[PDB]
Amino acid sequence: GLEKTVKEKLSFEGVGIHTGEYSKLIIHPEKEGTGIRFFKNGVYIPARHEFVVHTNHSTDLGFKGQRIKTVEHILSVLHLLEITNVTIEVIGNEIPILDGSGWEFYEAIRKNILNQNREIDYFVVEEPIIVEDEGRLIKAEPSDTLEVTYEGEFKNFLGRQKFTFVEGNEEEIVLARTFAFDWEIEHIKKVGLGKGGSLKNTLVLGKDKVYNPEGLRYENEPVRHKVFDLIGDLYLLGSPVKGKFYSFRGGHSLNVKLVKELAKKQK
Amino acid sequence: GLEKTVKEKLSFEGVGIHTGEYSKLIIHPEKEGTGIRFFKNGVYIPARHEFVVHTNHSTDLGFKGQRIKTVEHILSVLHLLEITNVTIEVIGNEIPILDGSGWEFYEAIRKNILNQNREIDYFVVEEPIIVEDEGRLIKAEPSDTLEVTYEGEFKNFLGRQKFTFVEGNEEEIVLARTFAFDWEIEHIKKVGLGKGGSLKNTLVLGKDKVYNPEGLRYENEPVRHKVFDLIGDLYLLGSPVKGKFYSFRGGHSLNVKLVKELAKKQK
Ligand SMILES: O=c1ccn([C@@H]2O[C@H](COP(=O)(O)OP(=O)(O)O)[C@@H](O)[C@H]2O)c(=O)[nH]1
Ligand SMILES: O=c1ccn([C@@H]2O[C@H](COP(=O)(O)OP(=O)(O)O)[C@@H](O)[C@H]2O)c(=O)[nH]1
Ligand SMILES: CCCCCCCCCCCCCCCC(=O)O
Ligand SMILES: CCCCCCCCCCCCCCCC(=O)O
Ligand SMILES: [Zn+2]
Ligand SMILES: [Zn+2]
Ligand SMILES: [Zn+2]
Ligand SMILES: [Zn+2]
Ligand SMILES: [Zn+2]
Ligand SMILES: [Zn+2]
Ligand SMILES: [Zn+2]
Ligand SMILES: [Zn+2]
Ligand SMILES: [Zn+2]
Repeated sequence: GLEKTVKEKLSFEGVGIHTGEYSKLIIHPEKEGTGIRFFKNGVYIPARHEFVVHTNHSTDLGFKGQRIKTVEHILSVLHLLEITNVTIEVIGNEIPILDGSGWEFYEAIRKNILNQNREIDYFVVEEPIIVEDEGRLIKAEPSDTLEVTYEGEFKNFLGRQKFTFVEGNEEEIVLARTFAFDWEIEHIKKVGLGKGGSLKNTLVLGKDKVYNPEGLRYENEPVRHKVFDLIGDLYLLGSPVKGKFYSFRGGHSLNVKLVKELAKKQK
Repeated sequence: GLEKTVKEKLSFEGVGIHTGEYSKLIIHPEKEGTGIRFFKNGVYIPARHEFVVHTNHSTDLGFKGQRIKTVEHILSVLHLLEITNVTIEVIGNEIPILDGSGWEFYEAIRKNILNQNREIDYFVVEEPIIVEDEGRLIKAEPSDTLEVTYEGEFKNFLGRQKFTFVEGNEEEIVLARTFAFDWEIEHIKKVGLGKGGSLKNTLVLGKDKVYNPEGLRYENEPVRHKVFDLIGDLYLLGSPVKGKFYSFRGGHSLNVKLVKELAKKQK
């Protein structure tokens, strides 16, 4: 595919799920070879793994004293639409969470794609690889297309579910929202996070209940979201990815570990 | 024969003979039933006659405001190798002319053919047909194989030459370059074309001289090229062709006229 950027500036604003603070984004067009990067207080933070600074409950990037929290959803949408050249100006310390999914980003960006004059230089998984961490495990192997499968094992009604994304099924994961269990809310809050969470941007699940009045968008909405999160984390490789991934109970922390592993293998 | 596509992306770049502009192609694999089509600025332009928009000095395709010039050489090579399913991404407004023949295309694609699971549904000439135009004439009649004969009558040393291609002799026409007579250079340039022509991609012939220091690749290189051009134009029928063709002084304009004639006869 050809490198892409946006036709014109696109902006989004709202509260950040973790900081509880208001913030805004302005996605700026860029020319071939630029890549995806953020801009905050006069500092450019490339959307690459070398700049990750936190992976608990979100993926945060930082550089020269400037940090930006929760870049996973905007990067996932960008990865899925294959937007390769843009500068994401950030007014705040975190990306707006919006409704908790990538729907708003997806719809806006989708109808503003501008093809450019350069073939995408995809990051291609050359050989099989596995990363583990106390039960959690992610596996990557060669593939002509981006295929991501996530298998979750929850200690609640969700039980054991798995979902597979394949190129062309973008619309099946871009509406899946971020979720949290009532029993982990005190922790998240205690550790300085989740200050902006609500039933309006987060799916709260109990041992056998769903607090959101609207319920689940899909019976397996949670693993679809995990797939969504992983697509965004994979974009930290620097360019659109081509490979087959299988994540069992993975999180941002393991996703990033896998990313640095693939990167290390100068792939 | 079975439908074919390429094993992996193949790319070519260089100047376009007419625009003088730089451009690049990326031939992408496609699955059974796809067909041959171009991709430019988010628009798919099928390699079919309905999309022809210009036939003077090259065959150009267009759709939804997106145009691509000089598709004859890449389509001819594709037709000859029987590549039936690919998307030709185009970065520019014209296919790179390269050395003026189909050699580079032929060599690369040839060693990257991927047979697929479907029998080719060839376009078969069912009944005799003739198209004329002030001296020029093309005749088509049934045949189990693709046989193309071109007879040229030049007002220079070339005189009257004819060449016949038959399945299996692909390598005899894929090196024949595009040619031009010095007395027509001012015209071509005057009408906005030929901006990228040079002795490096075009064979320039005089009333009795050959400007290229390397000379002709064959004493009848020009009619071999015409045969080459006609093979490419015939592919605009939508699928590999089976028929016996005889062209006397034909050009892209008449080739296309014949194509639309055969197509009209819902053949
Ligand atoms: O197979 C799985 C995958 C995730 N989770 C839970 O999903 C919630 C989300 O947090 P996680 O540890 O996955 O980190 P994140 O993706 O937010 O970085 C946590 O409470 C996990 O224990 C689970 O129970 N089973
Ligand atoms: O039997 C022939 C066939 C072609 N030509 C010349 O070949 C050159 C190529 O131009 P053409 O009209 O064939 O255009 P094209 O095939 O590029 O559409 C022109 O100068 C023609 O007059 C010729 O002299 N005798
Ligand atoms: C489980 C993984 C992570 C992402 C963090 C989700 C945000 C946690 C915030 C808890 C939301 C609680 C909903 C009620 C808030 C309110 O009524 O103000
Ligand atoms: C008839 C169809 C074709 C288009 C061919 C492109 C024309 C450009 C030719 C190259 C120009 C070379 C200039 C030098 C002239 C000379 O040495 O006589
Ligand atoms: Zn491409
Ligand atoms: Zn924590
Ligand atoms: Zn979490
Ligand atoms: Zn997250
Ligand atoms: Zn998320
Ligand atoms: Zn003309
Ligand atoms: Zn011509
Ligand atoms: Zn031509
Ligand atoms: Zn030609």
